Amino acid sequence: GAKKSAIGQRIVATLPYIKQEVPIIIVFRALGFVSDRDILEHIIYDFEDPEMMEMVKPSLDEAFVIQEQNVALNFIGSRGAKPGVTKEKRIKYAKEVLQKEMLPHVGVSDFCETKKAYFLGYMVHRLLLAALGRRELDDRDHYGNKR
Amino acid sequence: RKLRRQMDIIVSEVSMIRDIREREIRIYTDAGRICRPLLIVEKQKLLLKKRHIDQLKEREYNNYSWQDLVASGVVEYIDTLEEETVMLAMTPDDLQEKEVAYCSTYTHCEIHPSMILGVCASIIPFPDHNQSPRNTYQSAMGKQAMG
Amino acid sequence: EDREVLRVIFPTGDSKVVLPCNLLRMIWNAQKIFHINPRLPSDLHPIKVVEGVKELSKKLVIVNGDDPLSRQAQENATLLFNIHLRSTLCSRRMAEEFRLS
Amino acid sequence: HTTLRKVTANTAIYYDPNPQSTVVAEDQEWVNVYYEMPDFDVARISPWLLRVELDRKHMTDRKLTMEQIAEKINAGFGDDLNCIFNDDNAEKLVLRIRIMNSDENKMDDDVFLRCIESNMLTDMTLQGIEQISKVYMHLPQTDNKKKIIITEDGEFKALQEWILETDGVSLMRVLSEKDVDPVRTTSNDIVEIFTVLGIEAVRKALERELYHVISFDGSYVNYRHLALLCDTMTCRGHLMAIT
Amino acid sequence: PGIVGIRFCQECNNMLYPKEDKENRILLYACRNCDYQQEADNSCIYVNKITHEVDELTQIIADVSQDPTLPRTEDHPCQKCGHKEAVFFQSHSARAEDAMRLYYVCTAPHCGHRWTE
Amino acid sequence: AKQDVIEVIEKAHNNELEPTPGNTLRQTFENQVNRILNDARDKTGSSAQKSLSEYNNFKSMVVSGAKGSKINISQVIAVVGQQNVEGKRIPFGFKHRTLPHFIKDDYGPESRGFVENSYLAGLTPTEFFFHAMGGREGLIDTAVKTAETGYIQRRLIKSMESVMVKYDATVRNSINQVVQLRYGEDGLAGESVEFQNLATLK
Amino acid sequence: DDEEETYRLWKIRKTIMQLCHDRGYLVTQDGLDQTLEEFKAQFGGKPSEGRPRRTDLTVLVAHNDDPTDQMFVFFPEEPKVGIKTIKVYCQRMQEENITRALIVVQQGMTPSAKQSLVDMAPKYILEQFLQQELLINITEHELVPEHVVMTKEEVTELLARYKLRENQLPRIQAGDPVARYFGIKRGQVVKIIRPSETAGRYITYRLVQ
Ligand SMILES: [Zn+2]
Ligand SMILES: [Zn+2]
Repeated sequence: GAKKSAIGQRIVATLPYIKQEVPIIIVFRALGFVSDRDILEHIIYDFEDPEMMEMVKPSLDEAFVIQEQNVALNFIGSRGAKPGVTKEKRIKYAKEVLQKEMLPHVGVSDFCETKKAYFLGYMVHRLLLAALGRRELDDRDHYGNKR
Repeated sequence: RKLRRQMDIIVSEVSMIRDIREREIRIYTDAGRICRPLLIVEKQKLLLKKRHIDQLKEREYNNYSWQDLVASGVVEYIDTLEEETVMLAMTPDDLQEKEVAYCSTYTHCEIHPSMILGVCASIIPFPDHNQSPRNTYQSAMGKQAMG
Repeated sequence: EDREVLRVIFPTGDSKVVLPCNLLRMIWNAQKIFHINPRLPSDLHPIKVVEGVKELSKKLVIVNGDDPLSRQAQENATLLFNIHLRSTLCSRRMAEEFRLS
Repeated sequence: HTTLRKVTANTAIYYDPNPQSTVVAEDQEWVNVYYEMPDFDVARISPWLLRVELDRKHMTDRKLTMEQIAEKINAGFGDDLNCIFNDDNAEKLVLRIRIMNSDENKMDDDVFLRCIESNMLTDMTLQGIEQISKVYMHLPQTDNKKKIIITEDGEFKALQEWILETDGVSLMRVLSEKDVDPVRTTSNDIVEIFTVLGIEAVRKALERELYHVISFDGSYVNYRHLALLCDTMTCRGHLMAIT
Repeated sequence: PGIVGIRFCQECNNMLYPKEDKENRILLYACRNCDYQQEADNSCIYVNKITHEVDELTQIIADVSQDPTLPRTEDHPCQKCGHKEAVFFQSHSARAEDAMRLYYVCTAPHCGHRWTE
Repeated sequence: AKQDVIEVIEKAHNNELEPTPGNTLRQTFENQVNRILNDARDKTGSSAQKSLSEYNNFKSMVVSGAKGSKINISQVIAVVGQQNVEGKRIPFGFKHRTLPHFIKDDYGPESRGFVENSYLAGLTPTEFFFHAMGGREGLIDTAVKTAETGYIQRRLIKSMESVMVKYDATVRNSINQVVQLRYGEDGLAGESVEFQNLATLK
Repeated sequence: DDEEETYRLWKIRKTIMQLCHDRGYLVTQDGLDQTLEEFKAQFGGKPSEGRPRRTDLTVLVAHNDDPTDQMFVFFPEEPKVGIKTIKVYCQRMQEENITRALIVVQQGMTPSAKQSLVDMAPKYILEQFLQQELLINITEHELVPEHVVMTKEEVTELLARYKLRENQLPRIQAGDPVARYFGIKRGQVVKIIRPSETAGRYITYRLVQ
């Protein structure tokens, strides 16, 4: 297509208790990082490597239209299990999603929005290494992955 | 590693993994991991000396047993995904100088190679002399034997 | 004419075919039952080898009919067998190799 | 099938205000050579430059000519695109590209110019036939693939000749091309034999495939039983799956 | 040519975007959320390496010299300090094209020199 | 053999190995090592089959085809040879090494699964494990293929079940529609035919 | 280039002259075998800016039994054809009194034209051939057995011998590349003569439905 060809590869997260996919940079702004320098500071630990930089760039242009935290939570809450009648019912709903059902092993309570920021940026960081090919795809049967 | 071999702060069950190329370090206290004991090798010598074996030989009425062997740092439990960072020696034979050095770094020695076999495959005499499906069939027919 | 048909039906010249009766065995069986001496000259007339296969090939009937559509459809069904059966029973091979009485 | 990405070393988009600027060191030589007598620039020259590199290895491997690529790019996209290239003398083989001159006479430019690249690298189709991934060349040692001719003595003489074997199939265009043998060319895929050569060719090409999987092991199943299965399938007039 | 890289605005710290000055014909970068503009020094924008001949000596970490599981030879001495131990390994990289080339990492503390033969 | 594999391995470290056309350098290396090791186990097999006396009982069961094949004698006396998983030499389950004992990036014959011991002298510990990995692929196939070959056997029957040779000798399915004018095109039952040479051809 | 497009116009013309010969239309032996240079002499090399314009390539061949029947092979110059273009051709067939004719399309027919061909069954029949489907004669492939279209006299005598109804034969659908080649219409029966490795020859009959 005309858009698919120009953009390149876009990254998306599929969250628990959300009907369909959500773009990634929307998920970082939902966690309280407004600027793209802070968002890309959690995902890419060294800015002198442009190869990663070019990988993320098309995922900023898809999230370019929502620049604000409370706009972003509303972007998520629209897709929840049921759409909230009132807006602030959705923002209250999406924030309860990021607090509890989002990566609960990091933390469940309040200021964990920072603790969830690095590690969630680390999923997005390690998904790049397998896209660039600097690491091996994990093995489904490797018996160290089993409990 | 030194605190686990003295069992001070860290139970022998906790596994710890230094992955160099990706720069991570991982410490898993989680339940369900599967780990088997190995002898430890410092420099080219086993940490199992003769004085340890003389005390175990007399184990009756010494109140001296496996736990007192593990607590001396001679044996170590190593689960799977920590076997990726280890060099094992089949027997103490591989530790001696062969004049052509395959590896000089062996960090753990296995107790005996034939402990890789389960309970029903441990009854077969000379299992290494048989075609491989024939140790699998005996595993099936060893459970059906009248006794 | 049959050697030109075979090279059309069998390119790559694979000569191994599957046919109803074994000719080389039965020619070989009729040497032993009748005690034929191959060192000796044969008594078998070279015409009665020819007139006997022609009269044989009419008595092998896959398709029964008098129609020009039935005739043409037998000559095709027995084609590769009559070709084989005229190779081994040839009037020369009977005089030289087999020496049938 | 050779896409332009097969022969491409690297790609960069540059911003040139005027061609004689040549922010690159080397291009300035032959850039001026073409602009000593510049043609079809009458409208204006778009500033946004697309400069691609072509590995001489893959270029000489497929016997590709810079003039040949220049034609296919200019022909594929038309006059909306201008293309300029080196002589083989250049140790670094370069192909310059710019937006339409008369376009100066939405989509922006740098965006629209990157949209051209990601369309070219995949879609150019310099050579060959799309859907043909690879083609292997070897001399067959099996008497089935060996051309076997009746000599003047009537003997069978098995000849060794080079045969090609493709990964992926489009049968109708492969047959049509020159020097390719119309008669003996065949594919293993049935449906593309059905749509091209008919239902009779499927009746035969199916019993040639079934006889290959059955007799590959060395096993032997009679020809009568192969021919009935291929008769039951194709006797309705079209391919009848067993489903 | 260069593999280029990002630039960030100095006010809202967003991604600057390249754009063309039509009057002066000078490449600019402009954040889209403010009026901040900056002149392009590099003059290259989007660069893509398809042949992607990649230098692994940049990715290799000097800490690799501490792994027991890697082989080492005293055949190849260190190029810098002339140390005999060198711990060598292959690409260890997916999408490496075809490379069995060994990369060498010098042992002994803090040298970390990394060469290829 | 294991010395000719070390040269092929050393040639590839220095890049001196040139790829065969149509083959990745990994594909040309995995071929040259299989060309050597197969000749090894093909030579030691035929060197073991020359040594068997006329009174040998293996040779008695093999020569008459009663049971066993010439390749079972090779593995008993001589060498068991390469062990394969999914048609490829043993893969890397750990990171860049096959078992904890081997060093990362060992492509040598021992690390990748070649067993140089015969069932009689007995397999060494690791060769026992790789030999177990190559045998699991045999057990799995036998469990999987039977359920596919039985679902195909049922489909071929239900589609053809009613086709029959009518008294016209025309083969006709259940509707009277004509599958063939004569059965098998020659009209002959398949049990009484034999192989023959034409002898006019060629 | 124009050497390829001159070579393509050499196959298409040659392969069609084999259709007309195999359907039983009178075709001179010289027109069947043309060396490219002899073809390049008659129709003159490069089509583009050249004497062959893709028109005047038209072929008029008369049937063997009836000199009146004939047929046309039309080459449209357009990449795609449309009802306004065919209506030009049909107006020409009306002009010269024939019925049957062929159309060789470069790329494809507009979906509105395909039905327009069917729109006239009795008066005029027209057949769509893609420019590729004629680039090779599929009759000469090894997989395709010799096909022979059968007269009505022979189909009656056939179905009486085996005592068959028409619908008990195998079928070959009218959309089959070897049905188009021989210009076969629903209800005709074709005779497949193919060599076999058991019988040595075998004759299959396909109905066309
Ligand atoms: Zn800004
Ligand atoms: Zn050093």
